[PDB]
Amino acid sequence: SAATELDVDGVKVRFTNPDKVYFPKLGKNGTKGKLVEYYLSVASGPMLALLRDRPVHLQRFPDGIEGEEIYQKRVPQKHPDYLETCVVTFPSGRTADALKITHPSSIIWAAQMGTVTLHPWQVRCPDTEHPDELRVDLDPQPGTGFKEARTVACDVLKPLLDELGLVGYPKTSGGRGVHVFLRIKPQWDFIEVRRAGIALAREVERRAPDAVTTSWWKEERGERLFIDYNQNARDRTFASAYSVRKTPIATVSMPLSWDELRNADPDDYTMNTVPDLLAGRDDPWADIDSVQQSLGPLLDLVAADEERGLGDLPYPPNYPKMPGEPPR
DNA sequence: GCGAGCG
DNA sequence: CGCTCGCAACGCA
DNA sequence: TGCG
Ligand SMILES: O=C1C=CN([C@@H]2O[C@H](COP(=O)(O)OP(=O)(O)OP(=O)(O)O)C[C@H]2O)C(O)N1
Ligand SMILES: [Mg+2]
Ligand SMILES: [Mn+2]
Ligand SMILES: [Mn+2]
Repeated sequence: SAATELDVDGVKVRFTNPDKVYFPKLGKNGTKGKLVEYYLSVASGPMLALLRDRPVHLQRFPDGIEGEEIYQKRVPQKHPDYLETCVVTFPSGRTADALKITHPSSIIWAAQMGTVTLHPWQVRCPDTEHPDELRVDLDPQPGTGFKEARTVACDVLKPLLDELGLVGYPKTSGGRGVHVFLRIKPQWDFIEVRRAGIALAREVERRAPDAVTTSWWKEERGERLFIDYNQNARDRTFASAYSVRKTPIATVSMPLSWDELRNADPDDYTMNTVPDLLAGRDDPWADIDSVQQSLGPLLDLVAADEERGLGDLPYPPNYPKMPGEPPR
């Protein structure tokens, strides 16, 4: 049929192909229209607050998740008037205009473009040199899974954050692991925030060394949860809160309370189930913006590691370097 | 999914 | 016109 | 010249 128009909180968004299948395993429950309806359910409320003012990359499947994948950082030169952008700087020093999430219409436009997963930077525009978010990525290695991740998050990481006077917010990744966010004052750069995250990861590890590893080299990790400290680098992003994932059942990265995480199963949260699960339930991340935390406690961990003779760790193998940057 | 470049 | 082609920043095997 |  011809295209239709969605009125998204006052902004008109062109919408096509509602019945195109994106998730074959789900049949009629895996159409592009189902995906747009899910995003309409979350983009005005809890998802928008967590994405607000952030530049994002888009992981697009215009022909569904078994077709071509388009990972897109730059915004197309020609695009609707209602989309806003902001300037990000990549590890090489190149800059680009990235889509900035300012209104539910930009999430719905992304969905119309086939975006399954949104990937926000850890900064807010326009101060895109200073993260306001430290990310902890609990990544089960072969032989481990979500049970290990939720156990380590609840029993090791959360009590450590309590001891440090820090508050963190957990979500399922929608894969096998767990993400934990700390809102921080935007007072430190990517290098400093990443060092803080390395010191946090090393402290989690030394509290549960049989369950946790920070080893960059895979042959040393074993059947343990890896804390991927490099996710705090520049141009390293995360699937956003409330993003659908490229899994056969369209799982969703789901914010939880710490109490819920203890017994959670990530397959419970999909683009088909999440809206009904939010109804009547307090947003567990309602307070994330209420306290702009200092990195101070984690930078103390950094200095203590330096006294142990432990400094920086390798960046990812593909990681660029800026002409003036320090040892990668 | 869509615009730019081609023939 | 219809049709194909980018859409990732990057170091490496 | 691809891999991911
Ligand atoms: O080259 C890349 C490739 C992925 N990136 C981002 O990082 C995450 C990678 O997530 P990952 O930990 O590898 O796996 P998950 O999707 O989080 O599921 P999991 O819990 O099973 O690990 C996805 C993107 O937002 C990135 O920033 N740069
Ligand atoms: Mg917007
Ligand atoms: Mn992960
Ligand atoms: Mn990871």
